Amino acid sequence: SRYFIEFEELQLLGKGAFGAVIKVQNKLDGCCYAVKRIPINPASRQFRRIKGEVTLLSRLHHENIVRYYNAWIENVHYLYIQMEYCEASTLRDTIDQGLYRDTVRLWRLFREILDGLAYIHEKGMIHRNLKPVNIFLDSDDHVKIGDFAALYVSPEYNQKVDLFSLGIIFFEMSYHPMVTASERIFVLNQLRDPFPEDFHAKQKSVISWLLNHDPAKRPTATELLKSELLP
Ligand SMILES: Cn1c(Nc2ccc(C(F)(F)F)cc2)nc2cc(Oc3cc(NC(=O)C4CC4)ncn3)ccc21
Repeated sequence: SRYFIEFEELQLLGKGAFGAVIKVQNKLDGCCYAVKRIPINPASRQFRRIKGEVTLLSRLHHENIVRYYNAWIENVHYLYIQMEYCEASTLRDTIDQGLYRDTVRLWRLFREILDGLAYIHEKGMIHRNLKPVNIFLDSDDHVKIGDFAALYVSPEYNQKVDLFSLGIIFFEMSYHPMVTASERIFVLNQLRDPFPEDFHAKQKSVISWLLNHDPAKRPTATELLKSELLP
């Protein structure tokens, strides 16, 4: 319907149970967007659940959160969510391209993830799914948090599970690309406990704080910005 008429599909960005995310181009305004396509039944319990994401995103306005544009339902079957398309890399790709050498950049991008966490936490939300493929960089190199592997998830509920994820993400941002999985799995599992040898005093302090098993002993996003471990 509307989607096949008004847009041209460009690239599949992601595929799962959640449905699909497709990079599209609006034929009229000529811009690129990131559109989430979710299968749906009208007037259902699961419908009212997923529409919740739409009413959430339509009220987020932060420079470090993926902009919302529109949401609609087509033939019964499908819910489409139209969001800004961030042109540059995923944080994932940015990290693997040697982000770790670029410390002034690395601390800006961290502080930008934190500003995005604090905003959505102040609005009552929990992300639940923060990880490097769900963080985006725009054409000015600014962080934008989105959402469409067990190693980003808190052992344990509450908002501080996002700050555990962030601790894993920030370690990866601060360290060299781990090209093999078995290296990733080893180094990351040894941040969960009661750190690799080629490790950065202030980086280390921040991560240890965020990787506390007990969420009560982790900081809030606003706590950490106000902490003097950043500059
Ligand atoms: C509907 N929807 C959501 N939901 C959502 C939920 C919660 C929050 C929270 F922060 F508040 F929790 C934020 C957003 N996230 C989406 C991300 C989407 O994909 C992209 C892709 C790109 N670019 C690239 O992939 C190029 C190739 C590297 N840029 C922006 N968005 C598409 C739809 C999304």
